[PDB]
Amino acid sequence: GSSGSSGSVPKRQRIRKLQIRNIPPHLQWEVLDSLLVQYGVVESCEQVNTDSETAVVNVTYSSKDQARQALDKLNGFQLENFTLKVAYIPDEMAAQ
Repeated sequence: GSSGSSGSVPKRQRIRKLQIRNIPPHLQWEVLDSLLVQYGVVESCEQVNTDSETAVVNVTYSSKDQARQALDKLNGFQLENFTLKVAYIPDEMAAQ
């Protein structure tokens, strides 16, 4: 878009949030974190509830490449007999 902005622009861009499900309620959080960062630089790890037994959380990496791997693996990373499922989360648009 044209250049018509003066000030400190926000940082709500490049948000390829990732959704992870099929997580074992036995594993310890302290463990999950490591698994995340291990892939790349997780900007933030938000919580989510898909109304399912297994635990669900949303991963937000800084770079796209880093995120690609995380999912590329987690998407099917078997953990405690629980095939972790990962899917690219859609961005927030000003439309239905």
